[PDB]
Amino acid sequence: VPDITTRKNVGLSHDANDFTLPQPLDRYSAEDHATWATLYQRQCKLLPGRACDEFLEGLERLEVDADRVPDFNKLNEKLMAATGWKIVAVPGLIPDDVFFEHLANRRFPVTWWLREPHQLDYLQEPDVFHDLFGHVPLLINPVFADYLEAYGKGGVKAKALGALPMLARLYWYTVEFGLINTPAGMRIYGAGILSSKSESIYCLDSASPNRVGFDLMRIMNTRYRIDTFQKTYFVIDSFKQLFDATAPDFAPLYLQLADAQPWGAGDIAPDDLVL
Ligand SMILES: [Fe+3]
Repeated sequence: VPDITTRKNVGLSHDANDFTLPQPLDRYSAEDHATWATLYQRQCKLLPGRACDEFLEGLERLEVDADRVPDFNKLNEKLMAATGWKIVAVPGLIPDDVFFEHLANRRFPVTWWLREPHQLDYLQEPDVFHDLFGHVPLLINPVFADYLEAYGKGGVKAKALGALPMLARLYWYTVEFGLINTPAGMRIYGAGILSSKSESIYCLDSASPNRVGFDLMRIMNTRYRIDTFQKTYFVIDSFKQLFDATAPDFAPLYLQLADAQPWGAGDIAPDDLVL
């Protein structure tokens, strides 16, 4: 049983070093554009009062197509002038070192293909709607864009054994599933939540999960689960705080956490500050 990444990339090559390729525009059907249109309108009706304001405005400022899979090159004209970043198409999942290298150079990899109609909510493997709709708009906030860039640079430098899981955890709990407390109430900045119907509602509506204040060392030592609703969400007060977190060189931090047993995705640590 071949995964969608394989079926979608048949007859398509990718750079051996950075896994990029020109966006294969001819490969989007009429149905894919309708699938995109459906995803897009469904999220936009859920996000008011949910997504943080920066996300909403980035969507507006970049003019992410509402009715068809965006043309990466066109979007880049705006994204580059506004933030200094560009998106590059990748075939699907790429190696971490290649991913860190892109972020370090203000390139955001985006899986080019779209989920098939039979699918629809945060399926196995991220796709263009998740990657583009969920990740790209926030780059409109210069501090969050600076955070991503610093995160990639730290990744390029990481050597210590155990560092990769720690950085995967940090990325997951901020970039993919992060929440942000605002004067108007708790909001969302995580891509894995913003491109998902179910997660968008759950992360702000459920009594079950823990909602914990951002804490760097705690996060890097916290497991996460892939196919279920998150059991813990980490909350930042501002993007600056997120950026400031990348200020220290992480080298000694990996060594400190290296032998620690990690927290379960559902645990509450002694030093947590919980909602
Ligand atoms: Fe993602």
